[PDB]
Amino acid sequence: MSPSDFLDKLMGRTSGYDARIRPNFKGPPVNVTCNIFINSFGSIAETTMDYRVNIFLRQKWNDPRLAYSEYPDDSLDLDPSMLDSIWKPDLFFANEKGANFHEVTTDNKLLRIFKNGNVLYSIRLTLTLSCPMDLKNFPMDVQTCIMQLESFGYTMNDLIFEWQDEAPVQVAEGLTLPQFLLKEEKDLRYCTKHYNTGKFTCIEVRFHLERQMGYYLIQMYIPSLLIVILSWVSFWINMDAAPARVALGITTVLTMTTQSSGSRASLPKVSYVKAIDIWMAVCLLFVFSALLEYAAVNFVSRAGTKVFIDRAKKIDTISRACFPLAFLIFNIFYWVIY
Amino acid sequence: SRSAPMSPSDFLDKLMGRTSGYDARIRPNFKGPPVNVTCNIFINSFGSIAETTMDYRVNIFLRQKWNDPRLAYSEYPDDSLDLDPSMLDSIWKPDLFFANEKGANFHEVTTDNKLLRIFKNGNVLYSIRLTLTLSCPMDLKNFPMDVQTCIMQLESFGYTMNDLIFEWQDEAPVQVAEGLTLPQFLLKEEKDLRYCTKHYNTGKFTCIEVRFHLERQMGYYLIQMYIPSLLIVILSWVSFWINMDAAPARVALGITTVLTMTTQSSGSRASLPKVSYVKAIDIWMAVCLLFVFSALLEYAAVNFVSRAGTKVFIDRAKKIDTISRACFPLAFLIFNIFYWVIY
Amino acid sequence: MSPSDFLDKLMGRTSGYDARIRPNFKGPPVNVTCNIFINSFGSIAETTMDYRVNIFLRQKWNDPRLAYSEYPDDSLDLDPSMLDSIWKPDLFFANEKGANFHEVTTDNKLLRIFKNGNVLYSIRLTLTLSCPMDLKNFPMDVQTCIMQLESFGYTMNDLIFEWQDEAPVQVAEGLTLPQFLLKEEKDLRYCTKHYNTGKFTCIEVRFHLERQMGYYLIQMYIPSLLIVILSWVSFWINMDAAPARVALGITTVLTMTTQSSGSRASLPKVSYVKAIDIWMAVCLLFVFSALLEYAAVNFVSRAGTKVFIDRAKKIDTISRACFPLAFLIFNIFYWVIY
Amino acid sequence: MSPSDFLDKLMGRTSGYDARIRPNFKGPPVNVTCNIFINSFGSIAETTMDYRVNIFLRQKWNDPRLAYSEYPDDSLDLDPSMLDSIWKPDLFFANEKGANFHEVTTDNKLLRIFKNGNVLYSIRLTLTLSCPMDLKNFPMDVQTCIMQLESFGYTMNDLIFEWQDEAPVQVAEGLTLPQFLLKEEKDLRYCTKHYNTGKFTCIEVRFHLERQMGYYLIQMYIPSLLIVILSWVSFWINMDAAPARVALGITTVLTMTTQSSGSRASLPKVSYVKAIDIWMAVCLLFVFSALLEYAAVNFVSRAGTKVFIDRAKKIDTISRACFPLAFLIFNIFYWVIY
Amino acid sequence: APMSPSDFLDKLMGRTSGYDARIRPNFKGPPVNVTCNIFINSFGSIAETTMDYRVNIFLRQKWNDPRLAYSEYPDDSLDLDPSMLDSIWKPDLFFANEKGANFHEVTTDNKLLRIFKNGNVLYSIRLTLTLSCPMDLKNFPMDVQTCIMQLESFGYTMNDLIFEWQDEAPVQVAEGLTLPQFLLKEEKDLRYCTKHYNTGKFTCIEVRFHLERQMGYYLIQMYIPSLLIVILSWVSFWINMDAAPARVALGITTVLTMTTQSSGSRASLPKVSYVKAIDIWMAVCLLFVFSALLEYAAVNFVSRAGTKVFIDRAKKIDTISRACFPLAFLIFNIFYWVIYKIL
Ligand SMILES: C[C@H]1[C@H]2C(=O)N(C)c3ccncc3[C@H]2CN1S(=O)(=O)c1ccc2c(c1)OCO2
Ligand SMILES: C[C@H]1[C@H]2C(=O)N(C)c3ccncc3[C@H]2CN1S(=O)(=O)c1ccc2c(c1)OCO2
Ligand SMILES: C[C@H]1[C@H]2C(=O)N(C)c3ccncc3[C@H]2CN1S(=O)(=O)c1ccc2c(c1)OCO2
Ligand SMILES: C[C@H]1[C@H]2C(=O)N(C)c3ccncc3[C@H]2CN1S(=O)(=O)c1ccc2c(c1)OCO2
Ligand SMILES: C[C@H]1[C@H]2C(=O)N(C)c3ccncc3[C@H]2CN1S(=O)(=O)c1ccc2c(c1)OCO2
Ligand SMILES: *[C@@H]1O[C@H](CO)[C@@H](O)[C@H](O)[C@H]1NC(C)=O
Ligand SMILES: [Zn+2]
Ligand SMILES: [Zn+2]
Ligand SMILES: [Zn+2]
Ligand SMILES: [Zn+2]
Ligand SMILES: [Zn+2]
Repeated sequence: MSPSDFLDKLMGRTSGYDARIRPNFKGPPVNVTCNIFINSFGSIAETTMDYRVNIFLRQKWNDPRLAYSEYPDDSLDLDPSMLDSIWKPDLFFANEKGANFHEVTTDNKLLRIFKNGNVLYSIRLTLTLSCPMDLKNFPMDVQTCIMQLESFGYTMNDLIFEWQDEAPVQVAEGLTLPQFLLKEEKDLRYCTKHYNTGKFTCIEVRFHLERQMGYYLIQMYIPSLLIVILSWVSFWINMDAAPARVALGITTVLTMTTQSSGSRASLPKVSYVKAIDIWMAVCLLFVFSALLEYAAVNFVSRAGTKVFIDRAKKIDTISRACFPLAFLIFNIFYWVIY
Repeated sequence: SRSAPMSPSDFLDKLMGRTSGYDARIRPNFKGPPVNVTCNIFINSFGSIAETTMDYRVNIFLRQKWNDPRLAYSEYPDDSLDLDPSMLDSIWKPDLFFANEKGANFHEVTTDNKLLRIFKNGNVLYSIRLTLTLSCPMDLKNFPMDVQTCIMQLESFGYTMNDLIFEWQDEAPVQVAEGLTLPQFLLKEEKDLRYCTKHYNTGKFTCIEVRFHLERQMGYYLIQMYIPSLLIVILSWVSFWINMDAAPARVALGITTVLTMTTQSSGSRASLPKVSYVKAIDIWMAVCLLFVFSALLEYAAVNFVSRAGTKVFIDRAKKIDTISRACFPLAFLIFNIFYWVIY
Repeated sequence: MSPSDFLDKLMGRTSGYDARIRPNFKGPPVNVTCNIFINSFGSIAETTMDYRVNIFLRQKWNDPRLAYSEYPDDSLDLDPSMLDSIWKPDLFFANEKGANFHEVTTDNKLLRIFKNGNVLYSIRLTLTLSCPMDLKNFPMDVQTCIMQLESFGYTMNDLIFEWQDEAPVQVAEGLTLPQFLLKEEKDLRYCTKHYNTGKFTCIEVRFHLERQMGYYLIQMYIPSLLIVILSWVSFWINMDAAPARVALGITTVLTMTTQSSGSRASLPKVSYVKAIDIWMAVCLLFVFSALLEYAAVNFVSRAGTKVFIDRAKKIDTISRACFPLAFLIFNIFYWVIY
Repeated sequence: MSPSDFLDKLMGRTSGYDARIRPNFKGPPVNVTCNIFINSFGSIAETTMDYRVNIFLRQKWNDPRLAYSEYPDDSLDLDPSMLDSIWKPDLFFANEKGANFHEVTTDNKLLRIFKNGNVLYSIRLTLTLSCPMDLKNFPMDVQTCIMQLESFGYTMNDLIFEWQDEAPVQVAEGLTLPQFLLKEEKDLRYCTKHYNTGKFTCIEVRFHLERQMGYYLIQMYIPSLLIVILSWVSFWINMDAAPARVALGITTVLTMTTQSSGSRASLPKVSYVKAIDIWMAVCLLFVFSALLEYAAVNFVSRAGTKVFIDRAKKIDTISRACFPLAFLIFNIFYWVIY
Repeated sequence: APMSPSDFLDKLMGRTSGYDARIRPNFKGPPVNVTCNIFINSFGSIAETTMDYRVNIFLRQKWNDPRLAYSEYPDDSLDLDPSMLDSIWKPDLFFANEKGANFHEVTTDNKLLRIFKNGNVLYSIRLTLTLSCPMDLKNFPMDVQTCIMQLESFGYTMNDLIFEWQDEAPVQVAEGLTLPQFLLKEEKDLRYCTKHYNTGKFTCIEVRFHLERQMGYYLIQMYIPSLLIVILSWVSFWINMDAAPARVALGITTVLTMTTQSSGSRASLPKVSYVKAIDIWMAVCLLFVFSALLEYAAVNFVSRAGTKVFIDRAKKIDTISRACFPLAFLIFNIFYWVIYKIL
């Protein structure tokens, strides 16, 4: 039988096929088995609280109307134009903020039918998905970004989604993220929705994204240690040199306030304390105390008498050992906690 | 003799297709009273609240319900039928648009995110997923302790009040997805519903409205704005414990604190529209500018009265600092009592 | 007569209507009467020199072919799908940089026909329109933004536009702009174009936008007075304290240069002097002179002799009264001029 | 003859017209005569190295099939819907980075046919065109931005483009650019392309854009003179005041480094020396030398002896006349060169 | 007389032709061999942050369709109107690493269709593609990147459809095409990327461009203005030791400038969590400036008492540091530049 004629009798003019009617229409729900191949994964944005992904979305279901016997082939690879002629699930991504198909140089779609009327339908999609983030432990945080596959119009009695048993979520080889590590384990679960319009099938995959620490040492943690260590050189400087010790005390405090506000500059304006906020606040005290240390040294040494110049002397020889020690004690706590 | 039921293909053809004689260019009860459309929205997502562009984004399911006697059926016992959304093009449906929408789009991946359900008696349920960007004019007088009312107007474009009328559902008109959070605001449980009925030179058009109340969260602004400003004001005070002879130290300390406080002040408006009125944060930064600027003028006085090295004036200058060490922290504490209690 | 049949005889299959032919085709030009309702007005950008608007564009003309007698109704509200079946003007916005229709949840269009064949056609549009700006007096400037309604293909002998006599441009109640005031008076005029392709109808509406001064006091003028007043505290400071007076003189000059460049930072790079440039330049002199004042005080007082220390003393006691006075004299001039 | 019937017989059902076949199909190439009206000209971006333009693109050619005798009119203004029914050139802009048609409120298109079968076809387009820039002399530079009109599918034997003899490129009256001057002279030339697919017609127009100098005096050149003049006030300051002269020397150098990096901040990261880079580098030396001048004054005056204090004195009295003179000598050279 | 074009197209691929574009050439036979070549019209928007790059190309595909062979004209080939492309079968080539792509439709579809006597097809289409290009920034800004471009079939397995590059001149680049940040190396690697998914084995061919980053900007913007801050730190040693505020201020300002200089060098880059060549330089430049201040901490501390022995002991340090630091920094640059230019 010619392909042209075969398609016409299976789903075309002479077929009597109606794509407005689901498989097993009077019967039980259609079982759609999903699996995704992740071609690309990125644009993870804390500010807009979302992430971008390029996938092949594979759907599999049975349509008895599409079973065939005219060829011995186990399956037939059909031109995707025929996808408009057949029924197919109305899968949408519940947490999608934006999405598009791919049409260059032709519709990036795949349609394969099997002797027994099983269908394989792969489509390439780019999705931007919302990923609400808890930044409590930033930048030693770990985020769980999700992806929900849902039916828009079919209730649970007509259409049901399910993940493949074997290898539901595959990721392209050598796929890397510059800020995060994509953990091998993906959680799969049901998100089944109940609205006033009914109960709708929904299945979910959770990606775990562990943020890489390295950049923040280079950009945030090391250049702050360097400002705290700079505040300590004041104690080896002569007490008579007020402008020098004060200027050194001021500059370190103002650098540490811009350093502090600059650490939140690529983040959403969440109204809770983050792990980086703690560090910058504690680093603000250790620098701000260094100036108050000189306020004390300058004030007790007002009169030039030997008793007070040596009393003021005592403070610096203690502070030279106390602050580096106290800061070392703080880092022991801080890093071990996180 | 219980014969087989009518095929769906044939049934759709007789109800709204070729053989039906249905005309979607004609409303239900066309010569009669207006069509009553009952609306309800499910808020899937709520965000991108922008002070600068004075708007906000939302992803919703917009449910519309009305009666079309033409679509009543008796061929199946089912209370309702879930139809393929392709059939939405074949039937009449309201021309609802969002009056305050700055941008809007449908969702087509992986298919049109639409729902069509018809009932025995010809009632229709029509749900469509939409992303809308809606204008929300903001009063920033009390920023950042402000509370905004963002609205959403559902309106007919072509049907006057005698042909088409909108109305909110009595039970649960506006539902919000579970665990939906906004990082900057709290979305208040109470939503006001009201009529926005428009009169233009083209006629009187139905319009119904929902008002969301968004209370801004204070926390970030303590961390970013209020605490780092207290810290600059407290820094200005360490000048008074410093020896009066050290002019460059006290002056530098006085200058640096004033310039930090001007960049601090301009940086607080940097993510806001250029409104031409005084905000609550402008007050705080202006008062914080005085308490730091006065600290330098305090030393101008100490340096000036102590010109000659005589005991009488060095002690006179001494008097000022021992007063200022207690006065400014006290005066600033008195200001915060007022400021915070007012807002 | 049934509506279905009536539409079919007026503009459909059996009608013989041809939308490729204008009304009164062999006769005089079609008179299109325009009016706009401004739903929204904003995104006024100095940098890109344009502004955004959301309008209902109402067009009215007569089509004798669409006259009817089958119903007593003065007019009929038709489904907008019928707009494709009828002729209608080819109005475009000559100064539009971008524009779009509105399709959610259906085409935001209105079609109303009258017994005598008059048509009312309202369409919702979002337009971004170019508005060239003169920034000479910024930020005490006032801009005139325009909007040109023009025919693309019809010459003046076939199609003519005209504003409504009564209430051509309506604005939504309580519509506010945060940076400007939209003046009640709108100028209407003809922009009739002559190209090598012919003479084409064009009508224009000019909006007057007066910029609100308030922000610029808060952000620009007050924080500059504050830097000029800071430069003056140098004169009450002891002349022996060189580092203090110099540092105070320097910091005020550098703050005043960043203050000056920061005032143009949200503007296009026009190559002419603006009113804010004058103020920042004069404010730069009054601060820069304060440092040159100390250069003089430090230089004439080189030797510690009584004659020169008192000579240097003379300068500051003059400068303490002269600069505040001279600056007050400048503001009298400056503000009264603008 | 009725218009409806006339269009049917000329290009419609009964016409036998086939728009897949060019005019004079077995004969010589079709001569398309182009001319553009520039409605708008802007968004000239150094960073992305391109510019935006809104034009009416007029094309003229002869189609013997479209000649008519049924009306006395020299030409007929047809509804643009008829453009789909007729053959027309496949002109594209070879250097277009993005482009769009205009559809509000209808397709901004014009179709006019003449007795002898000549066609006039005007279409409104917005084009973003690439304009590679030489920034050697920035900001006293002059750029040549081009626009190439090319056929995509027709080789030179089937289709040839050519500019109008009279007035090929017209510009709207009072069209201004805030950063540049658009020079009256436009060069026209042939860009005829040879690819492995064949030899394709291409014609070009070159615009000359001379950058306006004014902004850069206000923003860049004057505020740098002001920092260089500030460095010179150090020489009138007492040599004993080390912190004052040093602070004044430092602040001027750091301001001059941010001033230098801030001058390239709106430019692409080209790897060659620009005219503004020279000026900022020379301005960096004259300020940096002023501090090295004090290093010398402070170092030779170590011991308080009269011989060295006067030796150090000598340097400043020379530097007070030398640097302003040397800088004046530099500007003579610099400005006269450019 | 010859056959009319209208009739000829109708018999070859139109109504009367019986052609079915849903069936590939040699459908029951071996795979279709598609020979690709690209002309690069433009190459740019290379972004480190988003880790991708833009390109405008003519994508030429060549294959044989026996159904399209003709004898009615002597012409070796026929240039057909691209509307006829919808009437014929053609490969489903897509760019595997494309992040975004579009066709060009102004003023008409930028497409080319040419058929030959023997049924060979030439099909050129203009495309703009944004392609992902993962970058290794270890040696930035003396780095060299390899950006790729993968041509792949979406639906045809290797037994039905195979891609292959042209032997002669597969990738042509427009004359005088320049990139402002990089040099595009003449040598392009071609290779096979043949993919195996759970849906099957799909043809894929690849071209690798080599982009060498130009050094010049970074001298002007990054390396020279940092040498200038390190040289500024050295003028402290020629300054009198008694002038504490001057030497300290000079020591501080240089350190803070060098921290903003350091953070500003990463400001146009993605937040990679590894050490780059510019990070090394800024860190070493931070030490040479930070040591200069610690040098004065030592000079100020050993000279506490005004005695001749210690003032001369402190004196010794500066006369060593005046020769040591410029020497030590020169020794560092010898190492640094030779490492990143002798490798
Ligand atoms: C056959 C369809 C649908 C329909 O159009 N009709 C006329 C009937 C008739 C009798 N009983 C049920 C129906 C519905 C349900 N079936 S369906 O299960 O194939 C179907 C088809 C399309 C759907 C849908 C359900 O929900 C979302 O869109
Ligand atoms: C039946 C329609 C509309 C129409 O087309 N015709 C021919 C008539 C005839 C007689 N009387 C009224 C009409 C109008 C009104 N009706 S309608 O109520 O169904 C209708 C239909 C569509 C509409 C509309 C009103 O306003 C918005 O767009
Ligand atoms: C009847 C139309 C137009 C046309 O298409 N034809 C065939 C003829 C035939 C005879 N005489 C004139 C015409 C022209 C002019 N008229 S029209 O005035 O209705 C018209 C119709 C469409 C137009 C237009 C003018 O300007 C551009 O778009
Ligand atoms: C007549 C067309 C084109 C064609 O379709 N056929 C069938 C033939 C037949 C015989 N000889 C030549 C052709 C070609 C050439 N002509 S054409 O010159 O009008 C033409 C038409 C369209 C074209 C084109 C050339 O190149 C670009 O796209
Ligand atoms: C002829 C097509 C396709 C088809 O539609 N039918 C009906 C049959 C019948 C018998 N054997 C195979 C087929 C398949 C395969 N062939 S095809 O090689 O021309 C083809 C055509 C289109 C394709 C495709 C393969 O891969 C996906 O897109
Ligand atoms: C769907 O199919 C899987 C096997 O493919 C089966 O295990 C599962 O139970 C099915 N679910 C339903 C509701 O039929
Ligand atoms: Zn897990
Ligand atoms: Zn309320
Ligand atoms: Zn006026
Ligand atoms: Zn020239
Ligand atoms: Zn190679």
